[PDB]
Amino acid sequence: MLCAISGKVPRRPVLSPKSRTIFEKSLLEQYVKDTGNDPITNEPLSIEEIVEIAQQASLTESIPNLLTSLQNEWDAIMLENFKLRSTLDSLTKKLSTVMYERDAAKLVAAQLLMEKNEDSKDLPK
Amino acid sequence: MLCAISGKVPRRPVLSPKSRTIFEKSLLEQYVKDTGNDPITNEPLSIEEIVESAQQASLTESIPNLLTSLQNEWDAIMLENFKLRSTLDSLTKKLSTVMYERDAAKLVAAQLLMEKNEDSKDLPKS
Amino acid sequence: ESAQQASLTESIPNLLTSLQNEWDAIMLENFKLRST
Amino acid sequence: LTPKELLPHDSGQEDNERSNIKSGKQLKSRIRKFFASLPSPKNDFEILSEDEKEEDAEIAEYEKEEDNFIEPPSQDAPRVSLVAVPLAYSTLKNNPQSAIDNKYNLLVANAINKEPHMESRMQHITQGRTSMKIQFKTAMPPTEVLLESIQSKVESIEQLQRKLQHVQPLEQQNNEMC
Amino acid sequence: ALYTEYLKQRNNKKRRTPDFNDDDDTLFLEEYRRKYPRIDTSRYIPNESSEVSLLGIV
Repeated sequence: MLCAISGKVPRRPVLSPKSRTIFEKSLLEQYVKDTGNDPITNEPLSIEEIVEIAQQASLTESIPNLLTSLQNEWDAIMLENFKLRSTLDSLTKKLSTVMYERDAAKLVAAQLLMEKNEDSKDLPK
Repeated sequence: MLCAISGKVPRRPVLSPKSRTIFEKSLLEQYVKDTGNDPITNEPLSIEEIVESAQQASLTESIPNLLTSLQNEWDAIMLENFKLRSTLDSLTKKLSTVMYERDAAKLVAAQLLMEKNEDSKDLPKS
Repeated sequence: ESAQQASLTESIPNLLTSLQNEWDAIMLENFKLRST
Repeated sequence: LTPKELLPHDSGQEDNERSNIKSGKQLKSRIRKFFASLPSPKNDFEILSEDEKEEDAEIAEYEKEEDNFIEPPSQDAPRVSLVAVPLAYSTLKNNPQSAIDNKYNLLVANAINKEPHMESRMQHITQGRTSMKIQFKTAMPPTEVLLESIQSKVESIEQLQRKLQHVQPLEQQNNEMC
Repeated sequence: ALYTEYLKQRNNKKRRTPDFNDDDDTLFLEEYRRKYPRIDTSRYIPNESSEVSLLGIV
């Protein structure tokens, strides 16, 4: 029901043979023209590999309002795209702060075991 | 703009109705008088089959080309989301393993600060 | 069973200014054509 | 025993081996992939782990080099860090499910803080004012370099479009007279 | 009706209108301006790569 590139209900769906995934003909072709690969599994796939695989028409309501409806949806999609990008840069940033403290803690463990090794020599004497 | 047989600019274009392709009239007529065929697909084609109203037209410029333009705007923006969604499943998968090895190591740091202080507490009393 | 249209250098306008002029020119012409 | 251009190849291989030990044991996060110096934030975060947060803040200020750099007597680490990584790995289906459930809770917490926002408003418009400075000056340069070239050929295009509207108007009155 | 009245339906020019130090709905407006500038620079970058050549062939 959903193309796993844009999430639209596909109007001319194509399936990849290297990985089980029904894509859209337009979006998969733009990816293959960039790099000859499958977007999910990164396997070598070509345009001739694709096998070209429910349609229900929207009936919105009972025309100048439909202009401002389109204006609002492109306005919302631009913000629903922007908010998902700043979330990606900050979760990678907060992952970076965890990577420094992971490597700093395993250096603090080196001096703490030395204090335990110095203590084990003193307990034996 | 070009003739598919020769490669020149045709001065009298005729389009065939078996394989749609803009051929020059004097070139394709000799091709048909040779054998009754269409040079691209080798299907049968006669001279009367080759062909050179009221609604006035205007040049293709930036309604229809505007609607196909906004398809290109959004189908490219849809690929921009995939660059984000695939990078999010890599950083969060690495964050799950980093926070797990942080949660598994901090229990050892809590025990080493116990053991190295208990061994200092044991040795100094003796 | 290719055409090239050079998009303008000042291509907001495709949402606002270009799209209103297309549905103005569709509306005024056909009404003038019914008057014709 | 007669070496010739071998001690130079051996000194280059010993120097290539020493650079491989210094590059690997410099820092784990700095060498892999990708901050401002702030001693006031390290003083404010003292009141957390409350011992390890100050150990990691001093490690971040040392690797980055209102900023003073003190101790690069920290990172000969390469044999002690290998024993520390192997000892911690021994202390660490069920663990894979507990990491996936905690990742979904952190993803729901990341989606809730973003939804509440959409102080902080003044920084986004200033980043836009930096963008409106950078992109529109880049736009006005790309437009005027285009308009010096395109508006000449727009007039080549639009005046030839005007020839079509007169060739069509002469065609209809001739077809009417035909 | 629009041609008989001769009046056109108004488009949204709010993105030109936005101003600093304003409320949460206008914070959505300024971030909309950032996404439009990144798209406008991307659209200008394609035209520069194409060159006049693309205007020449049409």
